[PDB]
Amino acid sequence: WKPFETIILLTIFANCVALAVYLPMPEDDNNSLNLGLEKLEYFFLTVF
Amino acid sequence: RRPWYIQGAASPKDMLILVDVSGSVSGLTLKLIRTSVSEMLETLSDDDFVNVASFNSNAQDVSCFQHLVQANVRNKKVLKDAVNNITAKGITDYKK
Ligand SMILES: *[C@@H]1O[C@H](CO)[C@@H](O)[C@H](O)[C@H]1NC(C)=O
Ligand SMILES: [Ca+2]
Repeated sequence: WKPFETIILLTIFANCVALAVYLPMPEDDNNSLNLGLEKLEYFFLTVF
Repeated sequence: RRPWYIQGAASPKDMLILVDVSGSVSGLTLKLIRTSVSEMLETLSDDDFVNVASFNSNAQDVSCFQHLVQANVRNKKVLKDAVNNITAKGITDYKK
């Protein structure tokens, strides 16, 4: 079916934003957003 | 900042200095706090009380005191050797 262009293109483009606001912190520190998107990295792994 | 100007412009103080020591403070912001704590303790007279408590994952007293000191000349010298050996890693919480 055609709609795999429609879905999974937005799957990547959401996932790169998931790596955009990933804010690195030097000596093992997490703010809140890095805590959340680690669990959201499970969502992107779930799809593929 | 001179002894005679401070007593005549304040009252005694039960003061308590908390130093955030997570991962977010290694580098430039470490050397400043090591400096700025060491400059804060000189504005004390000898009615003022202090105690230095880093907060981290848990909150502890890196001082060997666990309560308030009298802040002599002497007890201010103890804390500065405590301040100048603080590591920096972990997670901020502000609630513990
Ligand atoms: C930190 O340095 C002070 C002063 O030399 C010393 O009393 C203390 O034991 C040191 N702590 C560690 C973990 O090296
Ligand atoms: Ca922090």
